[PDB]
Formats: sequence, structure tokens, C-alpha cells
Amino acid sequence: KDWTQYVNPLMGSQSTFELSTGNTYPAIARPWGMNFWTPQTGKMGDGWQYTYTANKIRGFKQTHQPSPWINDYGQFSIMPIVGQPVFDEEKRASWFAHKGEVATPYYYKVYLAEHDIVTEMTPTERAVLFRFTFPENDHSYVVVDAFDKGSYIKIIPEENKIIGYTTRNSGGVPENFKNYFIIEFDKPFTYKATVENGNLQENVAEQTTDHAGAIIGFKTRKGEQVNARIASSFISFEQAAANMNELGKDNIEQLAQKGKDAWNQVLGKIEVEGGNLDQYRTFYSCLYRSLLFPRKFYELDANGQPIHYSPYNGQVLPGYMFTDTGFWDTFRCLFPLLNLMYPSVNKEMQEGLINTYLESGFFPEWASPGHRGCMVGNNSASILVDAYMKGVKVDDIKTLYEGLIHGTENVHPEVSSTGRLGYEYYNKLGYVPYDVKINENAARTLEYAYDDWCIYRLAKELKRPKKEISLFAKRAMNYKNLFDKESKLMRGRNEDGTFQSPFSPLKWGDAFTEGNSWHYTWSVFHDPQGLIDLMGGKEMFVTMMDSVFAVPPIFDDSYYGQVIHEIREMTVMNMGNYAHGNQPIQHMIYLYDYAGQPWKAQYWLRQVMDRMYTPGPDGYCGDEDNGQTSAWYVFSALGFYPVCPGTDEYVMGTPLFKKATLHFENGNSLVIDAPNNSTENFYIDSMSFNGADHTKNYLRHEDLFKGGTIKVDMSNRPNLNRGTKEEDMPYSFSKE
Ligand SMILES: O[C@H]1[C@H]2[C@H](O)CCCN2C[C@H]1O
Ligand SMILES: [Ca+2]
Repeated sequence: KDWTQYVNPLMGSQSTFELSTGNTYPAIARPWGMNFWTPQTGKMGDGWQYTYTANKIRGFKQTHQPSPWINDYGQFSIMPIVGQPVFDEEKRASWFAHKGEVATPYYYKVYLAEHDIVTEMTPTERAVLFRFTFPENDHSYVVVDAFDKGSYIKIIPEENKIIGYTTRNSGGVPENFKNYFIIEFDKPFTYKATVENGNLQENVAEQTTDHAGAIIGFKTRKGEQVNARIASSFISFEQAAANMNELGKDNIEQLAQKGKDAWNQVLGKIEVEGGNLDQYRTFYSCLYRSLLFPRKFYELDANGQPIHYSPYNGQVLPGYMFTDTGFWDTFRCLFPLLNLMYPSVNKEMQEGLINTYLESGFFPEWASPGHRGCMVGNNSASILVDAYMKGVKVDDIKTLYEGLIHGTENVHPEVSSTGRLGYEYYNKLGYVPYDVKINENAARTLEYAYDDWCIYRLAKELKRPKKEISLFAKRAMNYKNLFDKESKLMRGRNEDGTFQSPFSPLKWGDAFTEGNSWHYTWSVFHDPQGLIDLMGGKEMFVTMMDSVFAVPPIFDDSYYGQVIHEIREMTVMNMGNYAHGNQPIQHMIYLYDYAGQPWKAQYWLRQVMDRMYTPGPDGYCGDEDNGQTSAWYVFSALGFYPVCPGTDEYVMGTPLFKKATLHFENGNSLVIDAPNNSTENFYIDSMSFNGADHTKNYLRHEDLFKGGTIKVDMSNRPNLNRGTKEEDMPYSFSKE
């Protein structure tokens, strides 16, 4: 039963700086793999390491890059060639075409047209097997590139082996950071050379220099295959060698099979039927993208116990560690998805977070590998609390709570996105002022508020002191401090307490991050009713939502000076100011449920799923962002979305398929039957849950886990009476 056939790793690779259609590369990897491998079309150092329209491949690279914007670390490449032994990354490059390329999560193949060589790779979590099919030539070589900024290489002929380490990175690493790699060939070298800053040196065994490389070679018969076993570690050569054992004695075929099995095992936890081939492809591609980040950053020791290099303090320590995710993106639904279908995995991740705190002093917000300065918010709180509240509990709860509290009153000395920048003002005034030299104050305030709700939630659960509990309950209401009654919008506010003037609701950035007031105003995940109230009741609230879609996509970019890609992405979709291409607004359509008009959510949700996602190389409508934008589709296609992580609630949308089945780790299954689904029939007329009638606009975690059947009768006309009753509404803090 194979779902991998639907996965297109090229989806999102046809992106450019001006317009993102995903900004992804073909991550050939195991789920959450420590090391990813990709064909490399971009020049060394370029965030866009693989682009669909590129003509040439210049290497097969080990990568850890989460985003072109964030860039890479622990990176080196290998490239087979023929003819002259050349190290230069342009001269070694080869034309190829996509019709001569086969990309799957577990297997990658391509024909290098200028060398007449076929390259195949199959990876494990930490290692990979390459098989090079050479033409007949007296001069066949393999180039190993350690990249620049200080690297090391060494050839061991008596073991047909090349070892080295690479260090080029993009920040967020300890001074001693290194990636140690080992490469074993099954064919003896007739030619060997190391490379030292572009210089080829035959028979010099070893280089320690800015940019080390190696070239080995031999005579090849037509069709002769040479295999290279490769692995790496962030710990040591000894450890890299241990990692190499993941390959066993397997060949390309056997490893591919194991990787396929591995992926089907996770993709198969969600079976969908009764859709068209585009939908299958969009859906599983998205699911695959949701099982990559954060990556494992731990390695197995002699006793099979997890240990890790600390990207926070550079020691090697026992226990789990993961990295390469930005919580500002992924708290929204990516991690919620893990808690629903892959809690065993998130348990490891959560334990990793505890270690991050122990080793770093803070919980991370953006980590690649270590703390990096990107985005805003203290959403690690949502990640941590949502997990706990959903049954994924770390062993050290004392430490968890302390960590949470620590982050409310500290900001990292060098990485301002770690901890709460502006906490002094926030704690004192109730908001982060628009005029105190802290940017994106309004976005910070709104998210901090939701964060504090999460802390309140956990604190209550821990039966902490009333004074504590009350303090966060109070701070959860801070979003009110930025609400402008006249505009009905969230708005920047001065320290002196006056709202900021001139006010441009359509201006991006400044008070907000990559969105304007019309996008950020909806960021009250824990208290939609509270928001509804400030706007003057649900009717006015719905009017307000509706105009998001109804107005042209006009904008003010003065804060950026140029039409950044996320603005352009909005303009072209012709859906008003609904910028689905970016994270802040992604939950918004579901808010219709809270105002007693679920049918409007049903209508627009189906719009988005039909129009904003296609299965091709230009498949997404904005940055994919480490699973967030993909998992949005995954949830939404199933029919529900975790608007407010930290509750046990998935707010109801509309299911895309005629049947979906979930297999939870607990052994139960849940079937969602929508036999009458169609392109036309995207309204929910009625719903029953194991035979009971279900008029609510949400489902509960514990209920889903019990399994059974949900029936959804789809219709082509909205049902104006379902889900308008007050007990149908999802959670709002104000109602508590
Ligand atoms: O997604 C936000 C953030 C990502 O978290 C990391 C890449 C750069 N940024 C783009 C923003 O939209
Ligand atoms: Ca983004």
C-alpha cells in the first residue's frame, strides 16, 4: 500500500526571490532525518540550492537548511565527473533535465548529460549510499567538496576512503562547530589528489585550509558502477563511523526499499480516498513536508542511547536534541499535527527542548542549529503547553515551568528573538509601545498575550499559586490594549498611551511582521469571542471578516522600501487581503465558526484548498516554512484545524475528500465519511459522531483518539441553521 507515489519532492522548487511558490528543495531524507541530501544546482552558499528552472547540477549535497532565508550549515557535496579532473564548481557542473531525473523521498536519480553518468542516492537518518554508473573512460573521477570557511580533508587510499570535516555555516553555532564525514568507495583509487584553495595537489594526502577538497579517480568500463558509503556526525569521526552502520551492507535497491517502507509507515497514518489525482499528490506531498522539521540532532552511542552535540554550548551530552524550526511558523498547526498523529515523535522533540533550555538558558524560538535571530513572539510557550496538555509530557516538569517563566522576563543577550524582547514594557504597560525603538511591537504584544494564556493554562493545571495563575490570566487579556475602537483594528500604541498617528491599516511591517493590521488583528487564538465583543458583536465581526476578501489587495510597503515577495504573493491571488501565503492569517477563515456562520468558513476554506495549492513544482502560494503551510493543507483537507493550540479543540472546516481514515499511535482509528463530497458539495449540511448528532463547530482531542466513525453529509447549499447555537462555539477565554 504505497503513498510515496503521490509525494513530489519538487513541489515548491520553482520559486524566485520576488515570488515564492514554496521555496523548498528536494529533501531526500528519512522522516526528521539528521542529514538531508539534495541535488545541488545553486552555487555554494546560495540559499536557493536547487531551483526547478536551473539547467545544471554541480554536486550532491548534504544539507540541513530549513529555508533559503536562514541558509545552511554542516554542508558538503560529492560530484562524479569524467575527462579532466576539475574541482571548480562551475567547470565540474553538468546539464540535466527533469525528464532524466527521478525524485522520491527515499530515492533520487539523475542523468548528468555532460559526463554521461547516472547518479543515484538512498539515505538513512544519518548516512547515505551513492551509486555512480560511469561510462567507458580512462579518466573517471569523483570530487569531494568540503566547502569553504575552514574545512579539512584526508585521503586514506589503503581503505578506499576519504574523510573530512566541513564548517561553513550561517550563524547559531558554537565556536567548535564541525561536521565530520566519512566516505567509503568500493573501487580502488588509481588517481588521488587533495585540493587546497582551488589548487589541485596530486598525491598530497591531507588538507587543513579554508576550502578543502579531494578528487579520486580510476578507469571505468561502460556501465561500471561505483558505490560510495557516506555518513556524518556533529560529534566525532568515531561517531560518524558508527553512523555509517545505518547502511549495513545494503545496496541501492535495499536501502530505497527501507526508506520507502519508512515513509509509507508515517504517510499511511492518514489514508484518503474519493479525490482526484491532483489532490492525492497535493495532500501527500504536503504530509511529507510536515515530517521533516525539526530534524533529529542526536546520534546513537555504543549502547544505542541517544547523545548529541550541543549547538547551544558545544559540549556532547546525553539525551534528545532536535533543531531547524521556527516556532513563530510552526506553533500554529505543524506541532499540533505531531501531537495528533505522531506524539511519540514529539515526545522526543519536547525532551530536546528541555535540553535546549538546560544547555542554553532559554527555550528556543528560531533554532538553526543554535539560537538564531528571526521573527518574533514567545511561541515556544504554545509548543510546550500544547504538548503537555495533549498527553505528551516531558519527564522534568519542574524545569519546563521554570523555563516558561524565565522567558517571560528575559531576552537573550545576542539573539533578540529568543526570550521576550520588550518584556519590561509589556509587563508594565500591558503592551509593547510603538515608539520605543522596538519593531513589530504590535505583533509581539498580540502573540505574547496568546503565549501568556498558554502559561496560564499550564499553571492552572499544575495548581500553582492563585497569584501566579491570576497574573497570566490577566496578561492573556493584553490583546485588548491594542484594539482601536474607531478602526475596529489592532493598532500600534505609544508609550504615553496614545494610539499611533497617522494610522495605515494597510501598511505592512512596522507595528507588525510581514502583514498589516488587517492580517494581524485576528491573532487572538485563545479569545475569539473577546475579539468579537470589541468589534461590537458577531454581526459586525463577520462584516469585518468579509471585507478582508472584498477589498482589492492594495498595500503600503513604505517600511520595506520594495514590494517584498510576501506582498507580491498576496496581490496576484485576487482574494482581497487574505494573504494565505503567510503565517499570521492562516487560522482566520476558521474564525467564522466562532461567530455562528460556519458556512462562510466552509466556502472560503474550499476556495483556498482548490486554488492556493497545486501539486507542481510551483505548488505553494508563499513560503512552505518547515511544514506550517503544508500541515495547514493537511488539517484543512481532513476538515478541521487547531486554531488554538493549548486547548483540546480542532475547529471545524470542510473535508476535501469523500473518506479519510486516521490511525493514531494508540491503536484506534477514526474514519471521516463524506460520501457525498464533490467539487460542488463543499458545505456541511449535518454531522454525526458515532451515531450521535453533532452540531458543534469543533472536535475534541480525547474524542478523536477514541476512534470510530464521523459522518459528514456534504451539500452544495449552505445550511444557515447548523452551528449557530451558542454551545456549538469553540473555546474562548472570555467565556471561561
Ligand atoms: O515564515 C517567517 C520566517 C520563517 O520562520 C523563517 C524564514 C524567514 N521568515 C519568513 C517569514 O514569513
Ligand atoms: Ca513565511
